Amino acid sequence: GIKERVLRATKPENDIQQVGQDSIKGQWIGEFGLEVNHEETMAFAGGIA
Amino acid sequence: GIKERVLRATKPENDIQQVGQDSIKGQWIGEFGLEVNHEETMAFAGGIA
Repeated sequence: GIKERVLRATKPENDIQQVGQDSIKGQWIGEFGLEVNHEETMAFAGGIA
Repeated sequence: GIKERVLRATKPENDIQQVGQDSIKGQWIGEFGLEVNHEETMAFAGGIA
């Protein structure tokens, strides 16, 4: 009952520093979300055990 | 007795203008320093001679 919905997969991106700057910049970016079908067949617990 | 220590050699760097600007920009860049070994064998003079 759990699936992952992906709009943009995770990928690297490089050379995103300001123009003329003597630096190196990079990042990872993605866009995606979660779907849960039937919540009555699942449970969550807190406290020891 | 004179030596030059180079960390980054001098080179031209290109494409450093603002994004979308109808112009071309580039610069000379480098990084280094100076080393002197035996200063007793050297002299400097000030005045007319």
